[PDB]
Amino acid sequence: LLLECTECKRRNYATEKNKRNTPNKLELRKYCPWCRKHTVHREV
Amino acid sequence: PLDLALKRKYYEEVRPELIRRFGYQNVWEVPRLEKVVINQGLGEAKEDARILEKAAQELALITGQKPAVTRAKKSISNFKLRKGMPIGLRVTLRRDRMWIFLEKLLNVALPRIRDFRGLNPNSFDGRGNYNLGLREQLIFPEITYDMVDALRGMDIAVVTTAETDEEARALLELLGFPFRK
Amino acid sequence: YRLKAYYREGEKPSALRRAGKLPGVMYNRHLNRKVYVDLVEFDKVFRQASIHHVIVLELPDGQSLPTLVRQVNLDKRRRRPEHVDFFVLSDEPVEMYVPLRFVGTPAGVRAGGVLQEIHRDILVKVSPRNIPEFIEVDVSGLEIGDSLHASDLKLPPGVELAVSPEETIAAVVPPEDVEKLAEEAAA
Amino acid sequence: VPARIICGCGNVIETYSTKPEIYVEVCSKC
Amino acid sequence: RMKYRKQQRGRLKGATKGGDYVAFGDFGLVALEPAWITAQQIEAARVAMVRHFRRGGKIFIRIFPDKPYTKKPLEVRMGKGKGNVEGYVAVVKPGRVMFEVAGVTEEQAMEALRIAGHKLPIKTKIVRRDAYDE
Amino acid sequence: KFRVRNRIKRTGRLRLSVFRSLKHIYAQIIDDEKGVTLVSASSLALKLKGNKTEVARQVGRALAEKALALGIKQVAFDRGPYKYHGRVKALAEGAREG
Amino acid sequence: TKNGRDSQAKRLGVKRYEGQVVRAGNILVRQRGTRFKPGKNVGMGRDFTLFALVDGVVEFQDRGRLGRYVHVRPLA
RNA sequence: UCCCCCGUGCCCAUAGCGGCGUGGAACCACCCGUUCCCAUUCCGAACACGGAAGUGAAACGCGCCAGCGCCGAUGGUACUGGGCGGGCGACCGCCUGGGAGAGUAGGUCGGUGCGGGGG
RNA sequence: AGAGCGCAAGGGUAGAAGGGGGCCUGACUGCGAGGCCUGCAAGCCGAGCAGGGGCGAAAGCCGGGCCUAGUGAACCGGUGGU
Repeated sequence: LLLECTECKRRNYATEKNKRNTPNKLELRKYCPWCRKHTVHREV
Repeated sequence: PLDLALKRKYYEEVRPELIRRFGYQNVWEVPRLEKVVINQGLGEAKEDARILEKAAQELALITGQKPAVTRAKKSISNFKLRKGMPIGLRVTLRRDRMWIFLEKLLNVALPRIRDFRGLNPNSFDGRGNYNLGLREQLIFPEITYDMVDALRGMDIAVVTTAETDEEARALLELLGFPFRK
Repeated sequence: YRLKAYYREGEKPSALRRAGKLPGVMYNRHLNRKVYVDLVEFDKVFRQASIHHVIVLELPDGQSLPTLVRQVNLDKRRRRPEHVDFFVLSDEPVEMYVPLRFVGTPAGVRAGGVLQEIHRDILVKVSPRNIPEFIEVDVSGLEIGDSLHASDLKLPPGVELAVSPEETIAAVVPPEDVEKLAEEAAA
Repeated sequence: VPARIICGCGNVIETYSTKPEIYVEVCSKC
Repeated sequence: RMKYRKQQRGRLKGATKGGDYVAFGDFGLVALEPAWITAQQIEAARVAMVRHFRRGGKIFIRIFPDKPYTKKPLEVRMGKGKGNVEGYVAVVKPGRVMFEVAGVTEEQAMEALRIAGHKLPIKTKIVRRDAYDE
Repeated sequence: KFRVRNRIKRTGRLRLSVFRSLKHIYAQIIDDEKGVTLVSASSLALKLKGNKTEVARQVGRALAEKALALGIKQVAFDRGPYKYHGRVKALAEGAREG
Repeated sequence: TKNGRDSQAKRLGVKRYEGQVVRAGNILVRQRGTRFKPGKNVGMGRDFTLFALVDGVVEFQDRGRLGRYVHVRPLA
């Protein structure tokens, strides 16, 4: 699948890849947004 | 528990009799029991892990030790196995773990086996090791009757500081090991 | 078998051949030297003797040496030797090949077969004193399909072998014929 | 706890494992 | 046989390793010319020799044809030969032993091999055993 | 099992070959690139008591006094077969007390 | 006649022979697996590309069982 | 300067496999134990901790040993930069200069740097 | 080391790149020394710096997977933000 994670409390993004079927229902991994430094992200 | 009736059988009865049949030079040559490694190769209860728990914990009653599991390697499609679902209940005991279990064995386990003429003395593989299998495992002291829902059997394992099995045949027996001769 | 030995040095390899003088070498633990022996003389000496009988080598020094033909390199394309080796002996135990003789006819050939001799010589570890010209092998009771291994030979005094005592000396084989040809090119 | 093996043929053995109420039936002494 | 499929032509370079020493039997037969001996060629010899001395001696085929001789079906250029018409061949280079005989006196193993050579393309040369071993 | 003794070598300089016996505890500041050890503070090759870790603590500061007296700093620790823990970590203790 | 294919040759091998001045961090050897390795001032990356970590001369050492390494000795 | 042991580098089998043998004063190993740190898919086997008593058997250190592996000439050749002559071709031969593998002779159960203990 | 290392092959590899477990997500942002390859375009390798982190006692290691296929100039359009 084609995926791009978004930032909480904001709207940052990054390149990524989903897999759907296989163990990939939830997706909340950490990153390094621009506005400030370091927060959590999502799926869709 | 560094004291039990079969621990000193070796110490004060079997050790000096082992120097008589061979005569060594160093005290650390006399063949020494020191490594029993029981195993349960039940591919039978492969599908459900439900019976697996009842077999291991039940195994803990006789072994008296925390039991672990061995995973399989290849892929026996012919009896339906792939990665590592297969199960073998392994539990290695040393020190006085074995000395308390082997006491329930030669004095309480073997005799109460259905028609037991004697052990099979062909089971010496060459090195100072020895092996044997069984069916009904309820031939054990703690295991009762209204607790067994299947007669799943096992096969044990014994190590010794013995090079030649002719030394093994003299060590095990002296500790109270009943063979068929 | 004696043979006049000659000393070679810088002389080009091939040019010696254009003299009928086959180049060669003698050597051992205590020696190394280039040589060259006449081909005709060599030939007559070698044929009869080969790598079993010992061949003495007379140098322009009045020297007699107890050499053995460790190896001999031949020129593929019209069997003819290019180079010879000579192993100088002393009187310490040494390995070499010894000839073979098979007396009488087996219960094979006498009935109808063919003697398939695998070796004509066996490897032995022996001193220059003892150099048996042949090792008897009573191949009388060798039925078709049987064979005599290295573990049963007429080993003379103080002559221990050098190859595996399980290695086979020879075998009695089935005679191939026309009666087979109907079944051979058939199925 | 030092178990208690009470089989039909005397031979009351004392060893080490759970519940010292091991009613054995014809052990090694028979 | 196993190997795998069709192989390349190659070149009959010199005589280098193509050459031997009689290893089995009394007499011997060896090649003077380089060439591509076929299967049915060797067969043509195998038979003849045995048809000479029925209930005679044992024959040894020292060479062996493991080179896929290729060919094309009467047309032109698409793809490489399905070949295998003649079958599989042996690279035979001058000095190479090809047929060993035994259990047969001179006049036997002499008129046996010679015949073979006449079912054979190249030129041949029967051999005794001299003494040249190794 | 000398995988650990491997990587450290490519790192930097001034190693610390910590080797602990059964009651003893050696240690070596060995400058690779030639095979030459400088200070090698011993334990039961020295004169110390017999309490392993207790003796292991002291076998660290004994290096510090011979470390700055030859001018060393690089802490480049080598952990051979032994896993970072006791008689092998109280090896760092005093050797990192200062 | 499915047989007319091949792979764009990747042009591998060594690229800086022993005794040769190499600038700060240029390439030395592009290899398949581990025919070579790092060495004094010689890092490498994903494809197994040996290069320099400094300037200096390239040199080839041979350590039998241990394999073959290629390092640089600098001058400063 | 010299000998033993310990740690650790260097060449990468001429170091290795196997055999016999010798060491417990020092040193190393085993070992006593699992209270502590700490550990096992289960087990103090490995990892780990506290320590005397016992030993050299194992592990190891050191020799002797050639049966295996390994190493392996000289000579000759094959092949061959380069030059040139013969034949229909498959090919062949000479000059110049280079020159393997294979095998033979035979070699080996090795060498040394720094640091530390010890007479 | 004839296994394994997702899949063809190859080189490679146990002195780990293979197998299990713990904690984690550097399948980072901002640049890029110097080269590999190369007609162009393109592909490729990467020391190191800054910020902010991750596993580790530390040394350190991390800009996805042992590596080499798993792909598409540009134009024209889709959604988000500054």
